Amino acid sequence: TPIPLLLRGQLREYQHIGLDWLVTMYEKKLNGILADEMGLGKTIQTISLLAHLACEKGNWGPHLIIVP
Amino acid sequence: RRKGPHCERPLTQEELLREAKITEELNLRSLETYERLEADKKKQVHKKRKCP
Ligand SMILES: Nc1ncnc2c1ncn2[C@@H]1O[C@H](COP(=O)(O)OP(=O)(O)O)[C@@H](O)[C@H]1O
Ligand code: BEF
Repeated sequence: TPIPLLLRGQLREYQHIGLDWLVTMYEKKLNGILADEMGLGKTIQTISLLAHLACEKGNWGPHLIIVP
Repeated sequence: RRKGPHCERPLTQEELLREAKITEELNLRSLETYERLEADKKKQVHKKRKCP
């Protein structure tokens, strides 16, 4: 679960561990809040989760991102 | 009688096709660079002048 997929400009420590936690939640079929404080790149962690799941859990589905 | 199911062309995704479509999306990123650079807005000149 701590592994980057087809992605560029790789993560720093907490972002990589967060990617690991996110795909761990996905694997246990859980849903989560990444309540990381601002600037920890929770966008980038989510993008990396997108990539990881796309390459490793079959194929990508249409993830919908609803944002301000 | 006038049925239209459109079951034809039942296209599906595959892992070999995955990297090909990723390849064209990498080219789409390269194209995005042309959106990342910028040019100017092309402002316009003043109105025509009266002469009676
Ligand atoms: N791991 C990272 N490596 C390189 N640049 C990053 C990283 N995380 C964030 N950045 C840059 O810093 C900015 C902050 O990321 P951001 O998406 O605002 O994080 P958050 O939304 O969680 O505050 C982004 O615009 C991004 O370009
Ligand atoms: F953590 Be952020 F501001 F998306």
